[PDB]
Amino acid sequence: EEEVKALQKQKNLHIRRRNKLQMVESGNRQMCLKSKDKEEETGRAFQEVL
Amino acid sequence: HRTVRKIEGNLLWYQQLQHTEAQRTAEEEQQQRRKQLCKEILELRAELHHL
Repeated sequence: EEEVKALQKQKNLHIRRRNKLQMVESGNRQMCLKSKDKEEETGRAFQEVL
Repeated sequence: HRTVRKIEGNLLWYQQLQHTEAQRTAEEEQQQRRKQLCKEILELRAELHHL
């Protein structure tokens, strides 16, 4: 019963950490899509200098 | 005092022996609860691995 409680606590921790990782990853993926638009903008600015 | 001890200790003895037989039926319910908890631990370990 202590082991079931420990595993329930660990399950709840992994659910919370996964939700946080998915928030970080979703924010990061939105930053990365915009950072690709930035790589195209800086790639255009680099072509302008060329 | 010798007869009193023989009477009381035989009664105590057979009460303890019956308490051990009634403990076997409680051991079967405890074994069923232990199987339930071990099954729940296995399901939780599998969900933890997938998480």
